[PDB]
Order: sequence, then C-alpha cells, then structure tokens
Amino acid sequence: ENEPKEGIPVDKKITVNKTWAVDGNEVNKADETVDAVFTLQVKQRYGEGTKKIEYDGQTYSIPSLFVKWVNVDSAKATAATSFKHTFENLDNAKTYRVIERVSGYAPEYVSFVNGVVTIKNNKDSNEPTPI
Repeated sequence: ENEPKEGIPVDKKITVNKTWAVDGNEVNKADETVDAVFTLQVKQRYGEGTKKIEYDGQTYSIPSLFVKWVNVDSAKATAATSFKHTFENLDNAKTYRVIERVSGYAPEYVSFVNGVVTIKNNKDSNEPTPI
C-alpha cells in the first residue's frame, strides 16, 4: 500500500526487483499477464527562481531553488512472475525514485537500498463482509 521510495544508483544502475502475491502468498505465473509500468524519476534541480504571492495588500516575491521530479526512463512488465529490471547509465550523485502503475495490484514499495528497489505486487482481494 506503500509510499514510493528514493535512493541513489550503485555504479550508475538501479534494479527494480519485483515479486507478485495474493494474500501475502508468493505467486509466479508466467501465463498471467499484467500491465505494470515502472517510471524512473530523478529529482532535477532547475536552479534559482521565485515564488510570488499576494500577502497583506501587496505581492511578496521570494527567491526559491526549484527542484522537480522528472521522468528518466520506464519499464513495462509483461507477466506475473518474479523479475529484475536494471535501469542503466544513471548518475550516482542524483536521487531517484521508481513509481509503479499497475491495475489489479497494490505496489508495496518494500525497501530501496544499495542500488535495489524492492517491490511486492499485492493482488486485489474483495473485502470479506461477515455473515
């Protein structure tokens, strides 16, 4: 259910290390299609700009460093089996994140350490109501 994580490349590379699951059950089904797309994003400094805002009768205009997330590259998953995708030619100095979009599942952004983004795709169960 998690919040995307950030971290830095190791040796110009960041591997997404992907598993799948239902009810926290290791799943691995090469014939089960998925449409998970992964977008790699870097935190990109654009430099010195300003924020302007009317306050108390007059425009206030404050210098601010602008830092955005911008799309670096992407990977498209194919079936519901455990895989790694290694993004390459990155900058060890910069800070990145991977955001996954997938129908059917809940990315659990588990950890991001030592070059590796670990992501467990938790399947969508219906909520069981008592009788």
